[PDB]
Amino acid sequence: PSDYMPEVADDICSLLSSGESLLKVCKRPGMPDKSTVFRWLAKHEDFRDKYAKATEARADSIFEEIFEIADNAIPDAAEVAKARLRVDTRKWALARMNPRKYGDKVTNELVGKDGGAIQIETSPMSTLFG
Amino acid sequence: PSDYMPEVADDICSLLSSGESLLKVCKRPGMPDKSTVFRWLAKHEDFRDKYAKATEARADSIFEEIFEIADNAIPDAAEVAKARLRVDTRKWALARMNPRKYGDKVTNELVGKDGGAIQIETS
Amino acid sequence: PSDYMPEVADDICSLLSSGESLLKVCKRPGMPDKSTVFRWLAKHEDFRDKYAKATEARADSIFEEIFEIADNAIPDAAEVAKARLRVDTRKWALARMNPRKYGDKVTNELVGKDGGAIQIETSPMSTLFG
Amino acid sequence: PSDYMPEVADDICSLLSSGESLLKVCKRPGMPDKSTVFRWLAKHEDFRDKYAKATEARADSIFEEIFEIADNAIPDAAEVAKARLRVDTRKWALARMNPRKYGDKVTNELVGKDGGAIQIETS
Amino acid sequence: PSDYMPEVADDICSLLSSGESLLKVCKRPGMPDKSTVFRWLAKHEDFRDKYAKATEARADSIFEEIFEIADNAIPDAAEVAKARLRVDTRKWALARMNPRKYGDKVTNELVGKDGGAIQIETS
Amino acid sequence: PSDYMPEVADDICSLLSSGESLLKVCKRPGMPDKSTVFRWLAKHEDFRDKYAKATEARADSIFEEIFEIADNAIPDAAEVAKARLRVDTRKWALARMNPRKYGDKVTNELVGKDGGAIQIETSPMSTLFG
Amino acid sequence: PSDYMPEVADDICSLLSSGESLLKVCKRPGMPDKSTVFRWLAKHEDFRDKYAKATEARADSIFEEIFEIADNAIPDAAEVAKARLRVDTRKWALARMNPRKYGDKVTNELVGKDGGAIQIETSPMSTLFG
Amino acid sequence: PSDYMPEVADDICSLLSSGESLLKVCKRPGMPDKSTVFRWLAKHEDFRDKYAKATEARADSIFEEIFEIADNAIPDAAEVAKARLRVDTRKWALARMNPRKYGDKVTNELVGKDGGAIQIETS
Repeated sequence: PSDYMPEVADDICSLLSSGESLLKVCKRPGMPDKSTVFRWLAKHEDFRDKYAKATEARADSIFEEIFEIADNAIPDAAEVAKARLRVDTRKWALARMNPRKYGDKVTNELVGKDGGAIQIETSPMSTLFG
Repeated sequence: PSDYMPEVADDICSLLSSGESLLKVCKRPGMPDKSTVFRWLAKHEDFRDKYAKATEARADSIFEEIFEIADNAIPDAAEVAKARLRVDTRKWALARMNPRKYGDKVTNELVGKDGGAIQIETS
Repeated sequence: PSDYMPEVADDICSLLSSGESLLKVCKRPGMPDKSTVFRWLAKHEDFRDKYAKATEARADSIFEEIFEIADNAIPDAAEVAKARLRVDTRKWALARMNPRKYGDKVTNELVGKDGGAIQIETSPMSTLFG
Repeated sequence: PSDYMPEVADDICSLLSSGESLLKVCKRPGMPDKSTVFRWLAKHEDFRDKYAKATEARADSIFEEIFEIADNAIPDAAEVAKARLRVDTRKWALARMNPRKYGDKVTNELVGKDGGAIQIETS
Repeated sequence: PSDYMPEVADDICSLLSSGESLLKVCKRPGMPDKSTVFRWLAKHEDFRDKYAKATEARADSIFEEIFEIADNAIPDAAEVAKARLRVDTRKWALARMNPRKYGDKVTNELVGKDGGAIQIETS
Repeated sequence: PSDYMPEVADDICSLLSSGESLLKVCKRPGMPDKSTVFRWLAKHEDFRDKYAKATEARADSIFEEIFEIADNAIPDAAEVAKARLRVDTRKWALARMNPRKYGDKVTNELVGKDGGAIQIETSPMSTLFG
Repeated sequence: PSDYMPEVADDICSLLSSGESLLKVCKRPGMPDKSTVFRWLAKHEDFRDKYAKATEARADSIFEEIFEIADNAIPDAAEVAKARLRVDTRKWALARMNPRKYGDKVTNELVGKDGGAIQIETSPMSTLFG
Repeated sequence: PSDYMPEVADDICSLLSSGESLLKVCKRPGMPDKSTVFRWLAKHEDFRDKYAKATEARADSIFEEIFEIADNAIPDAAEVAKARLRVDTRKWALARMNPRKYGDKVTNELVGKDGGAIQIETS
């Protein structure tokens, strides 16, 4: 399939929403190849918007998936290393798929010199940086 | 079972709050599947909330679980590596389940050049 | 035990204070299971407050414990890896139990361009971000 | 082929936007070599642009590729290490190809001493 | 021995200030156990202080200890891994025992877009 | 060659631009040694300026090179470790060669206490830090 | 030796200045033990001041030492791991000995939303945080 | 040779600027030892300067050296580990020899809650 086909695009969105990766989806019977999918995305805002929703759902599905990949790893050196790579890749991807939900979380307690107030001295510009 | 139904959603929340994973909960007869639970959440704001609170409850259980996974790890190379992966995955997840509680904690002492005041020039 | 029992809750607080993990405590003769303990916490502020104090004490006990886990590790590859995992888990947990005491500590010396003053240029909003 | 030529540059961009690496593109008959493509970019601002957009398109393809590299890794120690290197190199590159999209994501809750207000003294 | 007693607390502090760990100190006859020492600290502010200063003193001893652990490590794989764990645990602990002295040290050169001034818009 | 030779310097710039490292370039027939090259750089602004342009081009060439080093690694423990070291060294170097393009990229969502506004309390100086 | 002995303290400062660790110094013929040295430091400002200068010199000596430890490592798995531990320990220590010189160095290019200006909205306090 | 002497100090600087390490320089006949060179630096501000510039020059040589250490590493496990240590030690050192040039480089896009403006309340 090369021409944009909304029915097919909708199926792609459903499968992605469940956590399946695009390349895996594109290997299913009668699916377009990845390049085609990206071309459809480029030219059809309806698909782009639905794909965005699917990406968010995909992230939530994968968030559950990572526990399973770790917990069920075969206790063999190489298989555990592979499970780790699969989990690490998903962790990294999740933060990009939904930064607000899955990005890193830090609380910074900001203090100044010797645990007192933060000391700031303001001065006139001393060079032309404007 | 795909039609949104309170009570069932109230049941899921209770199951989660008691430490049970969403995966396992949805494997129970009569339970909506994973994708259905999400769809619900998305189209229902009252569920999004009650589920978020169960999520924090669940995180409190997982926090205690990591101690057990580490301490009871089988002292064989691959099993220790697996235990480490299980713990690392949980640590990462906890921060996302309750960021205020389980996020990273840093105290930054902010000083200026040579330990003097922070020097700022403004235009 | 399912109904809230203050005597039992007090014992839990004492054991936790000494550094024992909740799951370990809950395996002792006649203790409630972890789920039960969390339910008690949810519904009884007296217990929640005492549990909070115990958590702080638990953290101080574990802070001493980590040196022992490292120092006494059996010099065998897998046992050292296990000791490391046990220590790493405690280090991570301690920062969450008492962030002010056990969180990371950084001193940031803040300087500007070429080691001079920090250069700031303020402008009127150029878009509606209010 | 060293003289700057649009259309050819438009072709390169299309090839990139479809997932193909610059290396491979330049290995095609009639294609300028790597160094020539750059020289072009430098001395032509309209090309710098159209190529940057193809670069973002390419990054979107690579993003999906990392899932496959990880999931289909051969379960042998060296092959898993190689897969990890291929994935790590792509993750690092993606952040540079489209920083807004693939850069690191952090939420910093900024508080002051003991969780109170941030205390500042100014001269 | 559970009742708070100065002099004994003054003794503990001295023992700590000389490099001895709290664990070892409490293993001495007549010494309160670990939990008792804490309880004291909590309900006595004058002890919390004198103990904090001994803690900084102890950290200064541990700082020198890490050099020895590393340099004298037995050149066998597991023993080196153990030495590394002992050193890493001490490095982490030192930062918490005296944050001003043993915390991480970073100098951040703060600049704006393209190395120009930091651009701020305010409402 | 010890005396500054613009023809030779130009060749150095071309080779570097293509991604070759300076030490490798300096091992080619009739090239100056690295020390000589650095001396030329110190004393000739024409060369320094051209070398700066070459460094930027060198970085773009290496950015393509790293995929190849990873993808073509021999699946043998030591060779993969070597490929990793070669890639890691290039990644680190690229950020120094062109910081704006190849430095780390982070988006920081800045919030305050409990996810509300960032709370700032300003006070008069309480010590002489001016 | 238990009583403070300036001659001995001066020697300690010289040896430390050259890069030797305190515990190693204290194992030399006729040197005080580490505990004694720390007690002397606590009670004698003259020694404390000279020790501070020695610490700075010690750091500069170690900074040269780390290249040698790495470069001369025996190419055996365990010996290389030991060399790494020795170097890593020194790197960490150097930043504490002289934070200004040996601390981490970062240049942060600060930009705002979409690479434009940093957008700040100021509001009246909405809670009593003063 | 312990008495401060210009010309000799000018020679050291030249030796350093040409890539030679201080260790090696001081191993040359007639050269002051390591400790003497420092003492000089401390009690002479004009030397501190000329030496700092040689240090930056030296760093530029080491920068190129890391490429060679990595690329020419012997493909045996321990030798690759050693090469990695040699490279890592140099990377760390470079940042301290010339922080402006070889320090870490980060671009931080600073935004507020939900990607809106950064919200600040002041007292």
